[PDB]
Amino acid sequence: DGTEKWRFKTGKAIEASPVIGEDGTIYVGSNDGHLYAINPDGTEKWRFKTGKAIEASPVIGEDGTIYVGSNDGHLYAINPDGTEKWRFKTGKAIEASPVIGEDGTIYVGSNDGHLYAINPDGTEKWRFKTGKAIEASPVIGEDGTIYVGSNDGHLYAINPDGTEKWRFKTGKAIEASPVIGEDGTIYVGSNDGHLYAINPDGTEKWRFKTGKAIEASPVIGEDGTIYVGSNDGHLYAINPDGTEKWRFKTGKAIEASPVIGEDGTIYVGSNDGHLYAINPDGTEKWRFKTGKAIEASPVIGEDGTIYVGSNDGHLYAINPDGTEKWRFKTGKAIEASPVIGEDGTIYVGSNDGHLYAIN
Repeated sequence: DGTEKWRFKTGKAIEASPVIGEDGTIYVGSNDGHLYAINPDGTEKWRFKTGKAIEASPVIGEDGTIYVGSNDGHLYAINPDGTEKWRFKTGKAIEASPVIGEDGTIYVGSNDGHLYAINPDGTEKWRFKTGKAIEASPVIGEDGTIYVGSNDGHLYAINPDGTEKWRFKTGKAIEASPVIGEDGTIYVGSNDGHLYAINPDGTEKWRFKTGKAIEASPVIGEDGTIYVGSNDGHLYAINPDGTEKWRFKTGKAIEASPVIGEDGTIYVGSNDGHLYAINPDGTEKWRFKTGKAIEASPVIGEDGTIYVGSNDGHLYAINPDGTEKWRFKTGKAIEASPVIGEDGTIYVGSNDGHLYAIN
């Protein structure tokens, strides 16, 4: 209903979305360097200290282990009771969340340029060198291939044994994770402005040009359309053959991935401050104005409500017809997408340092 259930103070901005465990514990990292475990009633279950800001969401393993990277260069494995299971050193900040494979191997990139594969027990299975920082999470395909983009401009396909399957060159840094279609095509945007479709064997299927960097991952619709925002301000809908189905203009860069509602409507925030709802045919269904850039993807609740945070400090709940359900004020920009619990509580961190639980 938009009323505050509780808030929880950390010392510094919360940059990434919280994550909810099976028992309802809410886990969130802070720029104060700690991983917090918060009980559903808003009291601290425990905290865990790292040396520098935690930039990305924690990830929970099937056994309840919570993994989190830090700007201090380590990947931490934390037991459900908040004690350290192990910590794994890389040379530089770990910017993105790790991902866990079917055999338990934990993969994560570092600003030291390497993709690390870490065994469940914390020993190194292998590392794979790229030239420059790895800014986004790796993605595991159906045969266990690990795909990761690098600031060296290449998308790498790594075999489970750590050997290179292939690498695909783009001209500029790849900032977001790739996305694999049902037929195995790998889609990835680049700061060179193009969306690339890469065949399973590493050859280019096609490329689609936008004017400016593509900051966020593409999203594939049920009929195979590939949607991607660009810093040129447009949302593009690309057919599986690489031709443009349509483009939709916003005034400013689109920094986050779009999301598709149950009826096919495509929702995207823009740095022009609006949340746009776009019909499958490319026409505007409506737009909703916030005061400042919307930096993260909208989230759709079970009843169709669209939630979005803004740099104006508010969390907005928007009805499917584009009218405001409510808004909720925090003191500073909300950088990451909110997360909805099973009872409908909406959780979101703010640059004011607090994690908010909103009814």
